[PDB]
Amino acid sequence: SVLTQAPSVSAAPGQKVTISCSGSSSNIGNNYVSWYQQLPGTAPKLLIYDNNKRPSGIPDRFSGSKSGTSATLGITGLQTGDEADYYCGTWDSSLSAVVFGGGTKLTVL
Amino acid sequence: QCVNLTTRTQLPPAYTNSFTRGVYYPDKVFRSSVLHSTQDLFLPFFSNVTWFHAIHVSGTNGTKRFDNPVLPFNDGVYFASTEKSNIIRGWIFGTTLDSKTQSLLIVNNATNVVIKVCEFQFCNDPFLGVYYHKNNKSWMESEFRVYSSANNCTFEYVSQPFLMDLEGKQGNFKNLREFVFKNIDGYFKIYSKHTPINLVRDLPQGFSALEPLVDLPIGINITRFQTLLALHRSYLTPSGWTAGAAAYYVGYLQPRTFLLKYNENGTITDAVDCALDPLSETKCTLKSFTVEKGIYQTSNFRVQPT
Amino acid sequence: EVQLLEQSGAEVKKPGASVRVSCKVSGYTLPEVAMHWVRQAPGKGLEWMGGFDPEDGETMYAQKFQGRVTMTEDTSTDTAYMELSSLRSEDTAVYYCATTTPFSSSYWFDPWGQGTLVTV
Ligand SMILES: *[C@@H]1O[C@H](CO)[C@@H](O[C@@H]2O[C@H](CO)[C@@H](O)[C@H](O)[C@H]2NC(C)=O)[C@H](O)[C@H]1NC(C)=O
Ligand SMILES: *[C@@H]1O[C@H](CO)[C@@H](O)[C@H](O)[C@H]1NC(C)=O
Repeated sequence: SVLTQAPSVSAAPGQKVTISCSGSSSNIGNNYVSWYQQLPGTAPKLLIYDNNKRPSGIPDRFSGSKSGTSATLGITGLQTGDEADYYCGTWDSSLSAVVFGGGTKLTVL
Repeated sequence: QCVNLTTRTQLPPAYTNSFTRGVYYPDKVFRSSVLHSTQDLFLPFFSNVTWFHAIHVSGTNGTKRFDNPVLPFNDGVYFASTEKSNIIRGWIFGTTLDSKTQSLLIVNNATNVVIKVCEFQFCNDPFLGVYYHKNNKSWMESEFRVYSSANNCTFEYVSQPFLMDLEGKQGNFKNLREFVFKNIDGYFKIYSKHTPINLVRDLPQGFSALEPLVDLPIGINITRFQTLLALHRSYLTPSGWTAGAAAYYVGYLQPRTFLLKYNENGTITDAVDCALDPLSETKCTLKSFTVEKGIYQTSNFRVQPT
Repeated sequence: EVQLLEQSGAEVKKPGASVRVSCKVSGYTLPEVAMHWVRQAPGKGLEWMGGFDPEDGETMYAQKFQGRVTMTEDTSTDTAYMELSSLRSEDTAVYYCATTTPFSSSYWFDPWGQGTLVTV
């Protein structure tokens, strides 16, 4: 929507590569970031909240960071079942609402 | 409702010794600096009192232990707690702990305790649930996490809260709170007190006088009971339950003859049991707390038949 | 912790209609936790919707979609109805029932909603 991330990305299995989302000070700057996963026709699953907090049942192999308006979702230990789209979001005071990016569909090569 | 988490735990009940404790005023009559003697239900001094824990963290991480059993009433019941942060509200006193009998349901729901004598259905793991309403931003109390049905009710009453805080004290009080429950002659009477205690857990050597709160027509025999709890909900962290820690004291009453020393203002300090030891029974003969040097004849003894 | 009820069920309503969305819960009670809504169009991304505001205590409405969709709540039966109106071309899609926490900002939502497509 109002945020920046690519449609798709690809990498070899078992490797280490992350995905980032570029916001602004009006959105990511003062606000906490979340990340979500969905399989085709399934229930989008919360990945990481605040970029440092794993929900219950999340592999510890995921991390996160926020540098200025840029927020990277740490993705490590690629699995054959890790291919799916990951969504960035953070609170917006601009329209005073919840915003997301277009989504990035990972591919494990 | 009747949501339940038994979480049964092992280990022996941790006991203690009530030194001078559980002396209430067994009359309204104002007396001044006299030694009065009655034989009534009390908790006799130097008694075995079970320091129970409703919720008990034994540290590794978390590990909250919900142990609080249904407990028989027996002759009479004494109660004591500190609970700087209240987690305790009332007790379920009854017989069947079910329908077919009445039920004594004391809820000190903030701030108006609504004593209830009714017929309820008490769940297998009863306690008061507390949650957050989101409307008016107020923490409500779900009262049917205790009991499912409320009907047939015989009696209802409301008063100023027996449980009361002060706090701001970062401890050094603990606000030790005692409640005595005695069921006789159609009047089940409640007693109370509030005391500072600086000790880590157990009780001091001081005397605690408990006035009767309300003398109520109860007319039911209560042979068994359990306490009540206040817990809440948490949200995603690596549902939430067992707010803080909880522990309390329980002991059973018993007929004993006490000599009661009122003060100039009628505040009883020194009480002495007569049957406590062969020494204590003579002080009940002289009626005095001062025992002059000499020999005194205490009640006779008999050898009894095998 | 908690599993939820479905958002709708299967609601297929031909053009010239409008549809409520009633999302119930289990293991919690309705007004201890705030609900939320997100448009998800198949082969597309997330568009947030509805929602409750931890601040100010209001139930939010997405400004872009404001006024077309409304929400009500029955606290005891845990029924929260999301009524979308005035069907249009691109507005048939999965609209997820989601739930953050009123106590804090909690941008993080409930673990997942199962999703319901609508029809225009
Ligand atoms: C007090 O309640 C108890 C019920 O718990 C009644 O005591 C029972 O009496 C019968 C004899 O009629 C015994 O067989 C039961 O074992 C007793 N109950 C228990 C738990 O031991 C008693 O009737 C009630 N009090 C009065 C004064 O009637
Ligand atoms: C109290 O319990 C102790 C064990 O902790 C025991 O030695 C003592 O005899 C008991 N006394 C009474 C009066 O119950």
